[PDB]
Amino acid sequence: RFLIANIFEHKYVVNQLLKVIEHLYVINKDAKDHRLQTLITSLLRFSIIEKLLPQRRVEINYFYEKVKHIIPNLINDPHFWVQYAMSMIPFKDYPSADRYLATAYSLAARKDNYHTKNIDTQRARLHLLVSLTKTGNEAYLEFEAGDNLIRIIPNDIYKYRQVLRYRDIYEKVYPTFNAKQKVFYEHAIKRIIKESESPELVEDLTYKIGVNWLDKLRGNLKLIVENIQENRPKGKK
Amino acid sequence: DKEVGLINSLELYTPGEEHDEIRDNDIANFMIFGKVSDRYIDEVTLNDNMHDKIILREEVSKIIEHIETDNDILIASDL
Repeated sequence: RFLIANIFEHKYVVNQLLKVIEHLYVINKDAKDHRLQTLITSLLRFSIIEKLLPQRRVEINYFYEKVKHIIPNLINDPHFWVQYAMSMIPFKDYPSADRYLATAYSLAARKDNYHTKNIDTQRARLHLLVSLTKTGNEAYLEFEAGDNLIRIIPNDIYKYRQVLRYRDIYEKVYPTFNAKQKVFYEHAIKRIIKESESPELVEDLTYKIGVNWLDKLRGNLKLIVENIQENRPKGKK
Repeated sequence: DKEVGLINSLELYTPGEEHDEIRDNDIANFMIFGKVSDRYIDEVTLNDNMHDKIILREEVSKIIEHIETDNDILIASDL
């Protein structure tokens, strides 16, 4: 990691990455080897690119706007647009990521039997972010738009990532809401807690790896519920 | 067809966005071993009363006045 971040300059990293991805796309149309396809579809993901180019906005933007010309098929692929949208989330360019996710939704709509759970997860993450940035009725509207999407999202590994943002929501934007919205996310977090204790997670090995931290998150949600009940007025307890 | 592209042999300098505290460690490192982060340099240029952390040279003001009037600049010195 130190070699990549400090000896290989970023202005060499992006150019060499484009060269190797064009080469790997060119040679794969004859061999059709699965490892080449996995390498190409893994070089796209923003986790790898952010591991290669640490906090470089210009290089990442140039790479993602050039790669769609490198191969003419990513514009028809929703997954590229999901990766583009998640590229700009830490860079607080929310409306442009919204347009990218809308284009991904439109591309997914024309594909038969194509699941949109990852795209819905990113859309709910955008909802949570814009609810963090907003206060009042608009924050409640975005929170509900996140809640319904996370309700239709099945209990998978990526669903539990979004649980941590409700803690920050209760820490920061909780007093801005009225009583009705308070009861709203009160029953929402009760439903989330009930879904967390379902035995479907226990039989999964992914939860088995990290039992301690999901248990700590569940305890944090229970403490949030207890604090909500403690802060309730004496006429409603 | 217009396209900005990337700049490959030149880097764009960008100023500071945060205030970094300066200790005696950073001062000693800069003055003896010559190690200084650019955030230190951006910090010691906001305040001109900050005389305990860098020597302020009046050649910089002359060079700024010369560069504002569409002139080139060539600097030479010893070791």
